Amino acid sequence: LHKEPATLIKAIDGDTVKLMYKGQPMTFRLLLVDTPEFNEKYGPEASAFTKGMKGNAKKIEVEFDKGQRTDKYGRGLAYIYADGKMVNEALVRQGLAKVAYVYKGNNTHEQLLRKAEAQAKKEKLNIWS
Ligand SMILES: Cc1cn([C@H]2C[C@H](OP(=O)(O)O)[C@@H](COP(=O)(O)O)O2)c(=O)[nH]c1=O
Ligand SMILES: [Ca+2]
Repeated sequence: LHKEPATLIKAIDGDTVKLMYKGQPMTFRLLLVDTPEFNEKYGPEASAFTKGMKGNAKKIEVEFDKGQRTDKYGRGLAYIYADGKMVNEALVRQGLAKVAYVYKGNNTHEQLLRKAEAQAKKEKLNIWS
């Protein structure tokens, strides 16, 4: 896999971000993760965590996996990095998302994320509390 530049337009919630990608606006849904909806426990927390990338980071990059690049809603499907840190991984590590939506073909970072989830679970963090 390879990382490509993009520009943050708006972080929407915990696992959805709108980016300018090759000059066109696209809503990206983060691969392999599920944050609570905003109306559920830890939804607001995950939303603020991801939103914080606007203030807390400088360089945003997208990395597609080897399978489908768009979902049936027209959203991009990718791993998103902020100053080199994977947002997907960070959300799972903090117990703000669960590993989810795992499809063969788009699961390159599955084991990486499951490691993060196991730590967050052991610590009884947030979702796991
Ligand atoms: C992360 C991911 C989500 N999705 C789709 C399936 C879910 O739609 P359905 O329930 O209609 O199948 C939806 C979950 O998105 P949200 O978690 O953003 O609501 O996104 C994919 O199709 N592939 C993916 O890799
Ligand atoms: Ca969600």
